[PDB]
Amino acid sequence: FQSMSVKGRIYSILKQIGSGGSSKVFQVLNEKKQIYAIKYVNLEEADNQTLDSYRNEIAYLNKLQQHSDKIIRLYDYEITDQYIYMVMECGNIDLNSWLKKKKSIDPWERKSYWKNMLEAVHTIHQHGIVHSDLKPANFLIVDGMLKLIDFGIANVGTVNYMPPEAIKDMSKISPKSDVWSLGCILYYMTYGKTPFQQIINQISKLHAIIDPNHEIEFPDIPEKDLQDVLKCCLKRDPKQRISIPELLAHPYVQIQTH
Ligand SMILES: Cc1ccc(-n2nc(C(C)(C)C)cc2NC(N)=O)cc1
Repeated sequence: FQSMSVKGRIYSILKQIGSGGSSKVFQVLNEKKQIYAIKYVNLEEADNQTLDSYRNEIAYLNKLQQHSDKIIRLYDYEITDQYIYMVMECGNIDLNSWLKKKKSIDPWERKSYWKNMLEAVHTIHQHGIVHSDLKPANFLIVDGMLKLIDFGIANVGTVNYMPPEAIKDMSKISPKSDVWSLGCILYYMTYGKTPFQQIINQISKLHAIIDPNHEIEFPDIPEKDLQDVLKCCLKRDPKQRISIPELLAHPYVQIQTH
Protein backbone atom coordinates (compact mmCIF):
# COMPACT_ATOMS: atom_id res chain seq x y z
CA PHE A 1 0.00 0.00 0.00
CA GLN A 2 2.31 2.77 -1.41
CA SER A 3 2.00 6.62 -1.63
CA MET A 4 3.69 9.59 -3.54
CA SER A 5 4.18 13.38 -3.43
CA VAL A 6 3.78 15.61 -6.51
CA LYS A 7 4.33 19.35 -5.93
CA GLY A 8 3.58 19.08 -2.19
CA ARG A 9 0.30 17.16 -2.53
CA ILE A 10 0.24 13.48 -1.56
CA TYR A 11 -1.40 10.79 -3.67
CA SER A 12 -2.14 7.23 -2.60
CA ILE A 13 -1.61 4.50 -5.19
CA LEU A 14 -4.40 2.04 -5.93
CA LYS A 15 -3.08 0.17 -8.95
CA GLN A 16 -0.75 0.21 -11.95
CA ILE A 17 -2.32 0.49 -15.43
CA GLY A 18 0.74 1.26 -17.55
CA SER A 19 4.06 -0.39 -18.16
CA GLY A 20 6.69 1.45 -20.13
CA GLY A 21 10.34 0.69 -20.73
CA SER A 22 10.95 3.69 -18.54
CA SER A 23 7.37 4.66 -17.65
CA LYS A 24 4.52 3.54 -15.47
CA VAL A 25 0.91 4.70 -15.03
CA PHE A 26 -0.68 4.60 -11.58
CA GLN A 27 -4.30 4.95 -10.58
CA VAL A 28 -4.15 7.27 -7.58
CA LEU A 29 -6.39 9.08 -5.13
CA ASN A 30 -5.85 12.53 -3.68
CA GLU A 31 -6.49 13.70 -0.13
CA LYS A 32 -10.17 14.41 -0.86
CA LYS A 33 -10.49 10.95 -2.45
CA GLN A 34 -10.57 12.13 -6.06
CA ILE A 35 -9.23 9.78 -8.72
CA TYR A 36 -6.30 10.63 -11.01
CA ALA A 37 -3.70 8.93 -13.19
CA ILE A 38 -0.03 9.64 -12.46
CA LYS A 39 2.53 8.95 -15.23
CA TYR A 40 5.94 8.23 -13.75
CA VAL A 41 8.76 8.60 -16.34
CA ASN A 42 12.22 7.40 -15.16
CA LEU A 43 14.97 9.69 -16.50
CA GLU A 44 17.96 7.96 -14.93
CA GLU A 45 19.05 6.66 -18.30
CA ALA A 46 18.08 9.08 -21.06
CA ASP A 47 20.01 11.20 -23.58
CA ASN A 48 19.59 14.89 -24.32
CA GLN A 49 17.54 14.38 -27.46
CA THR A 50 15.12 12.22 -25.50
CA LEU A 51 14.86 14.69 -22.63
CA ASP A 52 14.22 17.68 -24.80
CA SER A 53 11.41 15.70 -26.46
CA TYR A 54 9.69 15.02 -23.12
CA ARG A 55 10.17 18.72 -22.21
CA ASN A 56 8.50 19.66 -25.50
CA GLU A 57 5.69 17.13 -25.21
CA ILE A 58 4.91 18.47 -21.74
CA ALA A 59 5.02 22.11 -22.86
CA TYR A 60 2.55 21.44 -25.66
CA LEU A 61 0.36 19.37 -23.37
CA ASN A 62 0.17 22.36 -21.03
CA LYS A 63 -0.42 24.95 -23.84
CA LEU A 64 -3.25 23.07 -25.66
CA GLN A 65 -5.25 22.43 -22.39
CA GLN A 66 -7.21 25.65 -22.86
CA HIS A 67 -7.87 25.02 -26.54
CA SER A 68 -9.79 21.73 -26.24
CA ASP A 69 -11.52 19.32 -23.85
CA LYS A 70 -10.74 16.44 -26.27
CA ILE A 71 -7.15 16.52 -25.01
CA ILE A 72 -6.22 14.81 -21.76
CA ARG A 73 -5.95 17.06 -18.70
CA LEU A 74 -2.58 17.86 -17.15
CA TYR A 75 -3.30 19.18 -13.67
CA ASP A 76 0.29 19.22 -12.40
CA TYR A 77 3.82 17.85 -12.83
CA GLU A 78 7.19 17.47 -11.08
CA ILE A 79 10.33 17.32 -13.22
CA THR A 80 13.86 16.48 -12.14
CA ASP A 81 16.92 14.98 -13.79
CA GLN A 82 15.88 11.66 -12.24
CA TYR A 83 12.14 11.49 -12.93
CA ILE A 84 8.91 13.02 -14.18
CA TYR A 85 5.57 12.81 -12.36
CA MET A 86 2.44 13.84 -14.22
CA VAL A 87 -0.94 14.19 -12.54
CA MET A 88 -3.48 13.62 -15.30
CA GLU A 89 -7.16 12.74 -15.59
CA CYS A 90 -8.21 9.11 -15.19
CA GLY A 91 -9.96 7.21 -17.99
CA ASN A 92 -12.10 4.08 -18.16
CA ILE A 93 -10.18 2.24 -20.95
CA ASP A 94 -7.90 3.14 -23.91
CA LEU A 95 -9.59 2.85 -27.36
CA ASN A 96 -7.35 -0.14 -28.48
CA SER A 97 -8.31 -2.32 -25.48
CA TRP A 98 -11.98 -1.32 -26.05
CA LEU A 99 -11.92 -2.32 -29.80
CA LYS A 100 -10.32 -5.72 -28.96
CA LYS A 101 -13.19 -6.41 -26.45
CA LYS A 102 -16.26 -4.71 -28.09
CA LYS A 103 -17.32 -6.98 -31.02
CA SER A 104 -20.19 -4.91 -32.59
CA ILE A 105 -19.73 -1.08 -32.44
CA ASP A 106 -22.92 1.11 -32.33
CA PRO A 107 -23.14 3.52 -35.36
CA TRP A 108 -23.95 6.52 -33.07
CA GLU A 109 -20.98 5.65 -30.78
CA ARG A 110 -18.62 5.31 -33.79
CA LYS A 111 -19.70 8.75 -35.16
CA SER A 112 -19.40 10.37 -31.71
CA TYR A 113 -15.85 8.94 -31.21
CA TRP A 114 -14.84 10.05 -34.74
CA LYS A 115 -15.90 13.66 -34.10
CA ASN A 116 -13.79 13.55 -30.95
CA MET A 117 -10.68 12.29 -32.76
CA LEU A 118 -11.12 15.04 -35.37
CA GLU A 119 -11.50 17.89 -32.78
CA ALA A 120 -8.32 16.77 -30.86
CA VAL A 121 -6.11 16.17 -33.95
CA HIS A 122 -7.38 19.36 -35.54
CA THR A 123 -6.34 21.33 -32.46
CA ILE A 124 -2.76 20.05 -32.56
CA HIS A 125 -2.45 20.83 -36.27
CA GLN A 126 -3.49 24.40 -35.58
CA HIS A 127 -0.41 24.60 -33.39
CA GLY A 128 1.73 22.99 -36.09
CA ILE A 129 2.00 19.51 -34.62
CA VAL A 130 1.59 16.32 -36.63
CA HIS A 131 1.31 13.13 -34.59
CA SER A 132 2.60 10.95 -37.43
CA ASP A 133 1.91 7.90 -35.26
CA LEU A 134 -1.84 7.86 -34.64
CA LYS A 135 -3.37 4.66 -33.30
CA PRO A 136 -6.21 3.61 -31.01
CA ALA A 137 -3.83 3.46 -28.04
CA ASN A 138 -3.34 7.23 -28.26
CA PHE A 139 -7.03 7.79 -27.38
CA LEU A 140 -8.55 7.31 -23.89
CA ILE A 141 -12.27 6.93 -23.11
CA VAL A 142 -13.20 9.38 -20.38
CA ASP A 143 -16.82 9.96 -19.36
CA GLY A 144 -17.97 8.28 -22.57
CA MET A 145 -15.75 10.69 -24.46
CA LEU A 146 -12.56 10.24 -26.45
CA LYS A 147 -9.48 12.19 -25.42
CA LEU A 148 -6.00 12.29 -27.09
CA ILE A 149 -3.39 11.30 -24.50
CA ASP A 150 -0.15 12.13 -26.48
CA PHE A 151 1.17 14.21 -29.43
CA GLY A 152 3.89 11.91 -30.80
CA ILE A 153 6.73 14.24 -29.81
CA ALA A 154 8.02 12.01 -27.02
CA ASN A 155 9.02 8.34 -27.44
CA VAL A 156 4.65 -5.07 -30.09
CA GLY A 157 4.04 -1.99 -32.30
CA THR A 158 2.18 -2.10 -35.66
CA VAL A 159 2.56 -0.73 -39.26
CA ASN A 160 -1.29 -1.02 -39.86
CA TYR A 161 -1.87 2.76 -39.49
CA MET A 162 1.23 3.88 -41.50
CA PRO A 163 0.53 6.23 -44.50
CA PRO A 164 2.02 5.41 -47.97
CA GLU A 165 4.01 8.70 -48.06
CA ALA A 166 6.04 7.65 -44.96
CA ILE A 167 7.23 4.44 -46.70
CA LYS A 168 7.86 6.05 -50.10
CA ASP A 169 9.80 8.78 -48.31
CA MET A 170 12.61 6.34 -47.46
CA SER A 171 9.94 16.57 -44.75
CA LYS A 172 7.42 14.54 -46.75
CA ILE A 173 5.11 14.49 -43.73
CA SER A 174 2.07 16.74 -43.49
CA PRO A 175 -1.30 17.05 -41.54
CA LYS A 176 -2.75 14.63 -44.21
CA SER A 177 -0.54 11.82 -42.76
CA ASP A 178 -2.71 11.96 -39.60
CA VAL A 179 -5.88 11.81 -41.82
CA TRP A 180 -4.73 8.37 -43.24
CA SER A 181 -4.15 6.94 -39.69
CA LEU A 182 -7.53 8.34 -38.47
CA GLY A 183 -9.06 6.70 -41.59
CA CYS A 184 -7.42 3.34 -40.61
CA ILE A 185 -8.91 3.64 -37.01
CA LEU A 186 -12.38 4.44 -38.50
CA TYR A 187 -12.09 1.58 -41.07
CA TYR A 188 -11.29 -0.70 -38.08
CA MET A 189 -14.30 0.72 -36.13
CA THR A 190 -16.42 0.04 -39.30
CA TYR A 191 -15.22 -3.32 -40.79
CA GLY A 192 -13.61 -4.83 -37.62
CA LYS A 193 -10.10 -4.91 -39.17
CA THR A 194 -7.44 -2.44 -40.48
CA PRO A 195 -7.29 -1.94 -44.34
CA PHE A 196 -4.17 -4.14 -44.72
CA GLN A 197 -4.65 -6.36 -41.55
CA GLN A 198 -4.91 -9.61 -43.65
CA ILE A 199 -1.26 -9.36 -44.96
CA ILE A 200 1.01 -11.40 -42.58
CA ASN A 201 4.41 -10.79 -44.33
CA GLN A 202 5.38 -7.36 -42.89
CA ILE A 203 7.43 -6.54 -46.04
CA SER A 204 4.39 -7.44 -48.25
CA LYS A 205 2.14 -5.14 -46.08
CA LEU A 206 4.48 -2.15 -46.70
CA HIS A 207 4.35 -2.89 -50.43
CA ALA A 208 0.54 -3.15 -50.42
CA ILE A 209 0.07 0.22 -48.69
CA ILE A 210 2.37 1.88 -51.22
CA ASP A 211 0.95 0.02 -54.22
CA PRO A 212 -1.44 1.99 -56.43
CA ASN A 213 -2.60 -1.23 -58.09
CA HIS A 214 -3.68 -2.79 -54.82
CA GLU A 215 -7.33 -1.87 -54.28
CA ILE A 216 -8.56 -1.31 -50.68
CA GLU A 217 -11.97 -3.03 -50.31
CA PHE A 218 -14.95 -0.90 -49.13
CA PRO A 219 -17.82 -3.43 -48.57
CA ASP A 220 -21.37 -2.03 -49.04
CA ILE A 221 -22.70 -0.70 -45.69
CA PRO A 222 -26.06 1.02 -44.68
CA GLU A 223 -24.23 4.28 -43.76
CA LYS A 224 -23.42 5.66 -47.23
CA ASP A 225 -21.74 8.77 -45.71
CA LEU A 226 -19.34 6.64 -43.66
CA GLN A 227 -18.26 4.77 -46.83
CA ASP A 228 -17.38 8.14 -48.48
CA VAL A 229 -15.39 9.28 -45.42
CA LEU A 230 -13.26 6.05 -45.55
CA LYS A 231 -12.71 6.20 -49.33
CA CYS A 232 -11.63 9.92 -48.95
CA CYS A 233 -9.24 9.37 -45.95
CA LEU A 234 -7.62 6.26 -47.52
CA LYS A 235 -6.63 7.99 -50.86
CA ARG A 236 -2.86 7.22 -51.48
CA ASP A 237 -2.08 10.73 -52.93
CA PRO A 238 -1.87 13.03 -49.82
CA LYS A 239 -2.64 15.98 -52.20
CA GLN A 240 -5.92 14.14 -53.20
CA ARG A 241 -6.60 12.91 -49.58
CA ILE A 242 -9.32 14.92 -47.69
CA SER A 243 -8.33 17.51 -45.05
CA ILE A 244 -9.38 17.71 -41.41
CA PRO A 245 -11.18 21.01 -42.02
CA GLU A 246 -13.13 19.45 -44.91
CA LEU A 247 -13.86 16.35 -42.84
CA LEU A 248 -15.46 18.53 -40.19
CA ALA A 249 -17.96 19.78 -42.79
CA HIS A 250 -18.64 16.30 -44.18
CA PRO A 251 -22.19 15.00 -43.93
CA TYR A 252 -21.06 12.06 -41.80
CA VAL A 253 -20.30 14.28 -38.81
CA GLN A 254 -22.60 17.26 -39.47
CA ILE A 255 -25.78 15.43 -40.54
CA GLN A 256 -28.01 13.71 -38.00
CA THR A 257 -29.64 10.33 -38.61
CA HIS A 258 -27.92 10.21 -41.99
C1 LIG B 1 -2.46 0.54 -22.67
C2 LIG B 1 -2.73 1.79 -21.91
C3 LIG B 1 -2.73 1.76 -20.53
C4 LIG B 1 -2.96 2.92 -19.80
C5 LIG B 1 -3.19 4.10 -20.49
N1 LIG B 1 -3.40 5.30 -19.75
N2 LIG B 1 -2.56 6.36 -19.87
C6 LIG B 1 -3.06 7.31 -19.05
C7 LIG B 1 -2.44 8.66 -18.90
C8 LIG B 1 -3.50 9.72 -18.66
C9 LIG B 1 -1.48 8.64 -17.71
C10 LIG B 1 -1.67 8.98 -20.18
C11 LIG B 1 -4.24 6.86 -18.39
C12 LIG B 1 -4.45 5.56 -18.85
N3 LIG B 1 -5.44 4.62 -18.57
C13 LIG B 1 -6.56 4.95 -17.80
N4 LIG B 1 -7.47 3.93 -17.59
O1 LIG B 1 -6.75 6.05 -17.32
C14 LIG B 1 -3.21 4.14 -21.88
C15 LIG B 1 -2.98 2.98 -22.58
